[PDB]
Amino acid sequence: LSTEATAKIVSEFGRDANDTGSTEVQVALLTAQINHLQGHFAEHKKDHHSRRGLLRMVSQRRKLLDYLKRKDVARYTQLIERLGL
Amino acid sequence: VKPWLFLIKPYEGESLSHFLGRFRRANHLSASGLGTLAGIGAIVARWERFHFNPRPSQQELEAIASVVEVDAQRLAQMLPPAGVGMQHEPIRLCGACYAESPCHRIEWQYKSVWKCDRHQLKILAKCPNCQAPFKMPALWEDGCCHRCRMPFAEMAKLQKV
Amino acid sequence: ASQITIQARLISFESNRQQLWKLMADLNTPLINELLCQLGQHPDFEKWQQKGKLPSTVVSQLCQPLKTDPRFAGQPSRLYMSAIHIVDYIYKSWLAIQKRLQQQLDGKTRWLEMLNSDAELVELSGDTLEAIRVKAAEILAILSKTLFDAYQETEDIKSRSAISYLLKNGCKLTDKEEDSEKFAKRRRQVEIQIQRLTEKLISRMPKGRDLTNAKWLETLLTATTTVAEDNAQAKRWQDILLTRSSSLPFPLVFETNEDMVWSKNQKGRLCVHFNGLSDLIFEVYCGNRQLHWFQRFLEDQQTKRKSKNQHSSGLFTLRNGHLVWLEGEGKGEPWNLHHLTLYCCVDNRLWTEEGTEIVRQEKADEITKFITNMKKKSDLSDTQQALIQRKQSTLTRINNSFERPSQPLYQGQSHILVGVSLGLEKPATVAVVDAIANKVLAYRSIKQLLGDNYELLNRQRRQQQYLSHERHKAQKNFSPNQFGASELGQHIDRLLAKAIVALARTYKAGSIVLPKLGDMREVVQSEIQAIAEQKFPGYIEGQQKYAKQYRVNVHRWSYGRLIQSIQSKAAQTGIVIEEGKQPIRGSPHDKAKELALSAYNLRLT
RNA sequence: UAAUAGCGCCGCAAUUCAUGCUGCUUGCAGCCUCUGAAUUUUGUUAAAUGAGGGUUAGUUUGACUGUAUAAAUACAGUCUUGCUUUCUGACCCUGGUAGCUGCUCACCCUGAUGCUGCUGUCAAUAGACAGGAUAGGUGCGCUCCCAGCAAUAAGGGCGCGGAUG
Ligand SMILES: [Zn+2]
Ligand SMILES: [Zn+2]
Repeated sequence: LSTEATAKIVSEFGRDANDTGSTEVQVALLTAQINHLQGHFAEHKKDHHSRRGLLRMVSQRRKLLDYLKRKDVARYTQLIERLGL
Repeated sequence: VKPWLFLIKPYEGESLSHFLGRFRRANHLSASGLGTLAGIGAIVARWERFHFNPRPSQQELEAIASVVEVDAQRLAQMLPPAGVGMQHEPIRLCGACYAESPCHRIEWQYKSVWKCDRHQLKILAKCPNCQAPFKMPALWEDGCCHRCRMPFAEMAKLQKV
Repeated sequence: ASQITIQARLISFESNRQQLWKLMADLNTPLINELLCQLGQHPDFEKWQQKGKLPSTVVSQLCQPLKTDPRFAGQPSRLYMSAIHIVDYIYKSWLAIQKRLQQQLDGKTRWLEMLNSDAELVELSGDTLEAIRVKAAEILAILSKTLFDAYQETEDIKSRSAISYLLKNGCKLTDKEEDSEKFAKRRRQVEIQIQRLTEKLISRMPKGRDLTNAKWLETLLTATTTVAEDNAQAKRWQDILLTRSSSLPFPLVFETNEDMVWSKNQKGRLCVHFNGLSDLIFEVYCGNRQLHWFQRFLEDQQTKRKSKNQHSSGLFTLRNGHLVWLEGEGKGEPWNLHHLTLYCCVDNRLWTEEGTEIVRQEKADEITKFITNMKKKSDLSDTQQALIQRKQSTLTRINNSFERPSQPLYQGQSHILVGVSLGLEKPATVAVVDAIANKVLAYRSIKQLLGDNYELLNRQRRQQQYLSHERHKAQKNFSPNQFGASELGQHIDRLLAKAIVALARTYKAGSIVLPKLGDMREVVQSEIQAIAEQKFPGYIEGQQKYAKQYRVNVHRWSYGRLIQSIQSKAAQTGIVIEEGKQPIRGSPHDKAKELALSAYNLRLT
């Protein structure tokens, strides 16, 4: 993921000026990477070395979503609606 | 005279890990040593870090019961009851419950527990002053954070209500 | 039974291959997939698993309504037959490797109940071990199947304990009242074998082949777009996403020899077209070593034609033929990348006229027995009478001999046997031994049989380690350069088989003896586990790293492949292969000598 | 500079045997000249192994008939097609240009079945140029050892931010 894209997605999932690493931001970064990767997996059906990375990103996002759900269901719902998961 | 050991009475809700650690520190034993004495090998060294990949069996607990002289049912009462899911990491602690009684509660390791029911405090997963994750319960020689030397009972007034 | 497969590439136009690829990859493999799935959820399925015999006609019954299906229509009948045959063979195998596994588990449970120590036998019987020993000797006076029958037959504690004492030593009376820890390890080993058989019995159902990979592509979208709710579902998504996207349609088994009609091209090249697809003409590209088989095929079909079908296709040198697609390296459409290949299964025994007579006698015996078996029933169905008619038709047509080469078979001296010893380190060692006078006529070693080729053996081991490392260094990089020395091992075992059969020919042997190895890679795994469970009491990783190299050497020790190669060559030559028991302790030469001697001793009755 | 030591493999020896050789004494006697088998026993000024990646519908191992031949086998004749593999050679290379994408790194410490290790020239940078399979170590290799790197083994330490159920 490009640095410009990460900065933009941090700002657009920001809760304040300095919130890099908030569960919302982490889920946003993972979702952006997975969305970019799904087309690559549509095309390159042999790139297993990216397949492992995709699996890892999916599991990471799942864990983050479960944690945010247990903590605050309201933030969880509004986040999952913002990303449409 | 009859063969004996420095017996330790189990607490209420203590972990198997913490109880075995107290038993070892009061007998100057080692995880390998305790396992060899019990007859189950290094499995004990696994239990001190909660890796229950093959749940502690009835035989592996009766063999311990023979050595630590605690009833096997009382031993199972420090493992999570059948079906209850626990997280082997991070090790979690409530300061107030430690001040009341210096032990590690197996109930703190449950996946479903985030609040101390008798203290209304959000239990701690890391040291509240230096963010140092807690060691395995068997490794608690005393109640203090290793990195910052802050007593466990003190942390009660840093942990949120 | 000396069936061997020859192969030849099939060359034709791009459209002639597009037709076949579309007609198999898009309609025949999906039919096989659906037939497998339906065979799985059949209500009688758990009944079949109890036996080893899937019913004769069930697969055709689930296929008759499937032929007219919108997505499985537009195929030749003899290709619906191919799909039926493939699925029937898959489930004829899958119900025979799970029934025998269940038998093994039952027998091992019975033996685990059998196993008692000297003290355990004393406490169960309530008598001194000496009385147990005396009664065990008495019962040995009155093989192991009989003792197991006696044990399962009686209920007395004393007699059953006597059976247990006998079978503990293996029908022997050993008076060494020692090694109780040995008994503990033996019971532990039997329990480990029980556990491993139980772990085996939970087997996957026959998968089938998914060329489109619709499930994979759908699951990728589900996993990326949505979020799982529990670990048990994300694990299933991960397992699906890592599956292997197979890209080769199933073969086409043509169980009738005549379904492949042969012809000669105007350029003299041999050509094939299959029943149901005659507009598709394939040109045979073989090698001259395999030319005589295909020329025999054309000559035999023409010979049957010229006699107005007075000749029984059924003595054809061709028995059946698979029509597979190999895998090509590169890109492009699948018909332009993968090479169509014909695998014809030929009964090598039919090449000579003399061997054709043997095949004729075999078929004329089995089919007249079939006629007698059907003649006892009084049902008298109409297609049953058609079958009866065909049987006598084959009887009549079998006595019309084609013109074939002549070779006076092989007169074998019954005395001279050949004993082959296999081992982890000495893959084979042969002893040509005369049985009348126990003196061995000859000995050979793994350097004598591989003469001028012995360098291969070391190069097999030197590089199968190397490749084993190279794979390991590429797996972590996820490169597809995983290579192994399977072809080298196959070549070496073929060389050994040729050398052994040639040696048997030179000394005019009358048989070849191979040991019955049984489950060899499992007994050693059980023993190593049992030993490591005391050597490492609670450390499972230690129990695994213990004797790791020995176990991987056993697992890659290809005794079965070598035995099969020697069996193929001996059948091709006429040597009557027998079986014996490899002595547990001894040098390879003595092992082979006593092995062949024991085989001769048992053969006499 | 270092590769010590271990392990596996070859060979070279030495010994004892025969499945060998000799002899008839035809199952015995000797011998190790060949062939092998089993040890141990060294790495010779050397014997044999030898693992950087690739390239041929490559050649040979083939079928039938007849002869000699009990047969193998040889010879002669007729036919020939390219499949799938194992070697031995010979030759080529040590890649480029584009994209798409994975992993790993605040900073330390230990150090993995971790990575790297050629010749020369120019530098002596960190890289080019030419060459190049002899390519760190031992006769040859290793996951072993040496050297450097080590975030991309694992473990431990540990700074500031955000999160902190
Ligand atoms: Zn509390
Ligand atoms: Zn602290």
